[PDB]
Amino acid sequence: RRGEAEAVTPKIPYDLLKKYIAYARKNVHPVLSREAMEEIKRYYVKMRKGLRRGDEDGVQPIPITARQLEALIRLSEAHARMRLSETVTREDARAAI
Amino acid sequence: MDREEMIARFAKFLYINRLKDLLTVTPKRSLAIDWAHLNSFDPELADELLNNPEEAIASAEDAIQIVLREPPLLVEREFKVHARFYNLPKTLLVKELGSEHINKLIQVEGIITRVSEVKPFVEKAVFVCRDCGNEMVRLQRPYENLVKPAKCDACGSRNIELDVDKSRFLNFQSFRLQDRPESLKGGQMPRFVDAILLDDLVDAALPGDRVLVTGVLRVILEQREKRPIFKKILEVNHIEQLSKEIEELEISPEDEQKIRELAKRKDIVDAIVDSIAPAIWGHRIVKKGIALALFGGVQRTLPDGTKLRGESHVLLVGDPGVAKSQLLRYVANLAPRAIYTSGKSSSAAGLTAAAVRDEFTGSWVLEAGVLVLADGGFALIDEFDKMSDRDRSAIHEALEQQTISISKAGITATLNSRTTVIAAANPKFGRFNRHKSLPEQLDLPPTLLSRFDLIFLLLDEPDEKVDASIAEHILKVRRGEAEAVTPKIPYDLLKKYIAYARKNVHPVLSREAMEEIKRYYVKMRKGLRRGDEDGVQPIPITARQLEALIRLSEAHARMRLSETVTREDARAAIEIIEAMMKTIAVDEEGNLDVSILEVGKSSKKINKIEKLVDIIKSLESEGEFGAPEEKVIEAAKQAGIGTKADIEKLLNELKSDGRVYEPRAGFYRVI
Repeated sequence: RRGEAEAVTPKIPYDLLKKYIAYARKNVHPVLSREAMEEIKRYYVKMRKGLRRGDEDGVQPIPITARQLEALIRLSEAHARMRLSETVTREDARAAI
Repeated sequence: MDREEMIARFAKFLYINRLKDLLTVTPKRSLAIDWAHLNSFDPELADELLNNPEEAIASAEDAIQIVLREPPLLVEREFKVHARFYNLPKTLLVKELGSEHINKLIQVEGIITRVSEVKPFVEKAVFVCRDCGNEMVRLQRPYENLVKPAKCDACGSRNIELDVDKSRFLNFQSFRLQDRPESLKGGQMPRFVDAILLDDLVDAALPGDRVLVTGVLRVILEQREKRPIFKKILEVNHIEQLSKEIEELEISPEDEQKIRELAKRKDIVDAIVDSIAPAIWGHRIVKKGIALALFGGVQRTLPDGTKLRGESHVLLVGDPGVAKSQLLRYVANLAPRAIYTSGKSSSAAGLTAAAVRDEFTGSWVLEAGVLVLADGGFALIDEFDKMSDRDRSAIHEALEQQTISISKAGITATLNSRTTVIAAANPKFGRFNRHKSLPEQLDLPPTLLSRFDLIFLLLDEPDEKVDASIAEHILKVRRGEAEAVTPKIPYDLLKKYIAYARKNVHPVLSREAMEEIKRYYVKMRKGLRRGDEDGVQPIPITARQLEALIRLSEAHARMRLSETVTREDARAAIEIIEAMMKTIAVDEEGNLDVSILEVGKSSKKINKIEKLVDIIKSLESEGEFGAPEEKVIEAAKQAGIGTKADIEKLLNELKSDGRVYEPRAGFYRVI
């Protein structure tokens, strides 16, 4: 309310980030790598070894399913789109975990 | 224009033996003039017939009457014979039909969905009046309304009435033509055109039958603002059936050598299973049964009065939350004449046929459902448990007798339902339970479940085992790489492969395959152990399942383009049946056909003697309301029926059907 620049002015301008969104979706596209898919294998099997049977009661829904995996690899390419590095990595997929 | 010139050109054109054979028969009142003979005589006469269709048809009306009164050919009784055009140069479709073809002669292919009954109709309506001898002539259309003079033309006596003596009366029948499902790609909706049938065109075909019509696209109700010419009318001139090869697929002789090359190719059975839906990983037993349902067996005909079916209906029960429809969507892209619908098909007829009310005419109109339009093909239905009450009654006749018999006021039909049904029904609960039977977790009736040949339990992985680990690696390749989602046989080539086998290949069982099926049947029937007395006895295998084993054996020989069924096709069909009979239709260790009655035989032996000890305590009357519920459960635990749980769960299904009701808390009596 008082108008300090440290609490109001961001790091990059709003017009620069608005051009950063439309430009990143056109040219660069994240593709899957070998080291990034291995990190998703350790997270998926850990969430449903016994925690699958513990969560459901026979008719209760599963915490993580094949449709839930589509929500993870979409966020894996989402974290790499902010970097625009065109490849996903193990630390990039870990940010999606 | 040139209406008088078209009379002299049609008189010179009027082939002669067809007109000479027309006068010998009395009910036939129409000559079928081909368009190729019209183009050879005068192409400008055929060009004028298209732009002005009404005056050129009427020019064909009177010119055939001069030929009927010719000095070579003279008949004293000269009835107005209609002219019929056989094959127009352009064959239109319903989806490509537009407003340019109004008042234009067109040839539209399609399939009948709606039908109406025979009803009279006045063509030339003359009107007489009382207290005056004046008359007036008025012509009317079946789509147009009956016109009425408000007053008389002579004096205006306000006594205008229709006289039926001098009026010309014709027959009327309105049907609806929709797009064919084999010519409609997925993602498109079929359009509808409401047509009419006049005096000779009445009762030309049935609903669910594909016809090729040639007619003048008339129009009606051109209100200025009240209504924007919403109604269109195809005044059908000549009708025929387009099932003449045109309906068949476009199988090329270059591709026919590629089809026979797949038969010589090793592991073609393994190649077809991998080609059918390679995007979804796993379910190879389900993929084999779907491939065995995509092909069929030979429909053998018996002189006793029935016909052996060759359709292998497969219902995919599965689980809610697993894919369950990508197998339905890829097969509907692959199977010929496939109509991918849901359980709620958003129609008044549904999956079966029904008689509905028409908005164009107040008469009753019979609508053909999904199981009628897909005749000779496939009807892939999703959410099969949520199905209508009228559809639940006619689903038994449509899957055994392949007919849908619906009776209405003046409407009676026996429309054929020879459709291989690949259905999918979600369970009513949250997930499938292995400790309960299959029809106890399904909304379908028990008699409907026995109609299907193969049932597959598409259950997810119960733990994070090695099956779930390699299911992850294929999905990363599918989404991120898209390199192992291509099939060994492409979709257009495999679609030509299935239709070539179902049309040409008709295998026959051999003596080695007959010995393998007979040995497996007597081995399973001898496996029953007589462990129960004074009750209903379990049966290991029903002879209805023996007919399903023959249909799966002939589909395996049709899968690799073989004209004979060896014992390898028999042993493959037994292993699919034995894998099917172990997941579903299984009492505790006895593989019992529980599908025929929705309950086990041990469950019937439990429930019958539970009501028996409920009856003998009701006459003894230990409680005030006969037999107490507390007294009947401790004697059941004494007799060995079970604990306090399973008898309590046995009595709620007793009052739901009316076997053993409960008067109050702690009391239970039988009816």
